[PDB]
Amino acid sequence: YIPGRLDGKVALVTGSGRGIGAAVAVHLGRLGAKVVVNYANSTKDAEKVVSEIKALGSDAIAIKADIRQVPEIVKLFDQAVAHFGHLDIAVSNSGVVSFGHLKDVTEEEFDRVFSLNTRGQFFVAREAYRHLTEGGRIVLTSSNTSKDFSVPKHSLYSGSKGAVDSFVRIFSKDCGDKKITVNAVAPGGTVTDMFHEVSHHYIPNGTSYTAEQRQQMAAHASPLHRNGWPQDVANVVGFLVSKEGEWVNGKVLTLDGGAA
Amino acid sequence: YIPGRLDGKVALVTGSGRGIGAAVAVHLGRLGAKVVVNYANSTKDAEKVVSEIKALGSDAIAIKADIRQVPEIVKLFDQAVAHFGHLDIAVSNSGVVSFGHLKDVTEEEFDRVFSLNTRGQFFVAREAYRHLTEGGRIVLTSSNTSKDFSVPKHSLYSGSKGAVDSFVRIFSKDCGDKKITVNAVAPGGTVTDMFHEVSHHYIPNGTSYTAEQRQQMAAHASPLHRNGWPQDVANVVGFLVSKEGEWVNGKVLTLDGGAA
Ligand SMILES: NC(=O)c1ccc[n+]([C@@H]2O[C@H](COP(=O)([O-])OP(=O)(O)OC[C@H]3O[C@@H](n4cnc5c(N)ncnc54)[C@H](OP(=O)(O)O)[C@@H]3O)[C@@H](O)[C@H]2O)c1
Ligand SMILES: NC(=O)c1ccc[n+]([C@@H]2O[C@H](COP(=O)([O-])OP(=O)(O)OC[C@H]3O[C@@H](n4cnc5c(N)ncnc54)[C@H](OP(=O)(O)O)[C@@H]3O)[C@@H](O)[C@H]2O)c1
Ligand SMILES: COc1ccc(-c2coc3cc(O)cc(O)c3c2=O)cc1
Repeated sequence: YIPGRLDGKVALVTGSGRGIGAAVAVHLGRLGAKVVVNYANSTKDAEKVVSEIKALGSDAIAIKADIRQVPEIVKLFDQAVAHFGHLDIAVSNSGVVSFGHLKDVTEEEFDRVFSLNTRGQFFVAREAYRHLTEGGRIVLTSSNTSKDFSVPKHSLYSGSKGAVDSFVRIFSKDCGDKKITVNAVAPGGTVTDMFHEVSHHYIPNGTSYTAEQRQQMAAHASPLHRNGWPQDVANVVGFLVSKEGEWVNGKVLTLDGGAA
Repeated sequence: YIPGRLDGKVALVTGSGRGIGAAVAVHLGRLGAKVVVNYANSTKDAEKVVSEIKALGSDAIAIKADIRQVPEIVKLFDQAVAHFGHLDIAVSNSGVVSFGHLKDVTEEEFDRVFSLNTRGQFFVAREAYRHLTEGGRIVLTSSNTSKDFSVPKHSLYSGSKGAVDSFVRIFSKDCGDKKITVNAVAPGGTVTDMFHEVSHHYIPNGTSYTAEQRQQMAAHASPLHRNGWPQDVANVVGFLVSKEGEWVNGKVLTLDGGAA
């Protein structure tokens, strides 16, 4: 055994075809875990991630499942265990972002966002608890905008992740009976496809800057003067899911390089 | 004009036929507001509340609306404005509680709880913003279990109110363009019908104590050694919705008499 490694473990990451999830998946593989790479649409990207994990000497499988559909979450987990024999680690990463003034937010947009970000994560947790081996690990994904950062026209998304913060604290109580720790990571601005979607909203007068300028401005929000990257969130998930992270339990870690 | 009074104002309180909502509705009336008393099932109780408000010298109307149905929330607000001419204050109070180990929580139970506690409150807020006169007030209801108090088998409910905490902080940013302040009250154990239903969950071995005993035990959770009552939440809402509460905005006030 080595410090922080996952040799012999099997992990699952929702939405790990791209963005943060892809970096988490590859990293769990680098740490020695076998990985189930879940996607909803990005087949080609999911297979690239699988390949990278095989190339670095571990094993992986890509499995399609729409995390909005609870029956597909059940199946995703059954297929994980059926393929690899057992499951130790579940990272719930899938999410979508949204912007709109309260006055213009519709039923459909609420549902679109909450069905995945909150409901879906909740039942990923539930299936994780049911399928995980004792001593396992569950990590959900929140956001710095849930508590630490207040952005106009961001009420729906901020709320969707605020529920996750509460979930994980209480999940830890229930999941303790199988000695499974439960946490969430709350990234700030992390450079991915979602980053471009939201960067002009997160920055003061964002519409009147270029995408390159916005990224630089978001970099200066951290006192380390750099952007957050998927590897940064990966690094932290990897510690949380390791033996050594056990005493971090029921907590939400904000990962914004000190922006808050 | 007296400091802290609501003379000339019109307030609406969801689920004010009984429990905390009823105490809020009567108290807003006592402060001089005309009150729209919303209910979903408690017709008889809603009319008692209306009567109390008339008897203390103000005016009120009972309006049925299922806060789970966004179209009924729209209609509730239209009927409010149609009856009284305008609307200044909206208190979102309706909610249901739930208990269950993560592993056993179903889709239907998630939906039952979130549709009212989170989704419904969201769209009450939305319709409140659209209908409210400038300088108005919105107050949602969270819970001490959202952040401050951690109870096993309470993940669903705690999350449902954790989203509300986030909502109100961002709602304040959007609602500022009509100078509407937005807050939430997060009660702890407050003696109502919901209290008695579920007090045995909040206490180790609760099933083997009397309802009386359970209430006394909840009393001792506060260092004031008494239970929280509906009037206590009413007292605070009444301050928040007044002129003098304006500078409290985007905040969640935990009302547990110092238990936390
Ligand atoms: N990026 C940021 O700056 C940032 C900041 C705060 C929080 N977050 C949170 O971090 C998480 C990852 O974000 P990201 O930056 O990786 O976003 P991204 O670049 O948009 O990628 C989002 C991921 O979600 C997956 N997904 C979308 N709908 C899905 C569904 N129905 N079922 C299963 N998976 C689905 C996508 O895969 P498909 O292509 O297969 O749909 C994709 O892998 C999200 O939960 C987000 O809320 C991100
Ligand atoms: N008591 C506590 O210790 C406590 C603690 C934390 C938070 N809270 C929160 O405080 C609020 C009220 O608590 P409570 O103790 O008064 O509960 P309660 O005694 O059960 O009262 C609930 C109220 O909500 C209404 N309601 C239920 N379903 C509804 C629907 N579909 N549409 C509209 N209204 C509906 C009920 O009206 P009908 O009878 O007409 O349905 C009733 O007036 C809730 O938001 C709750 O989460 C209470
Ligand atoms: C002696 O310790 C305790 C601690 C907590 C309670 C308690 C009991 O019932 C409740 C019912 C509610 O609806 C909401 C609550 O918030 C509580 C409590 O907080 C009762 C006794």
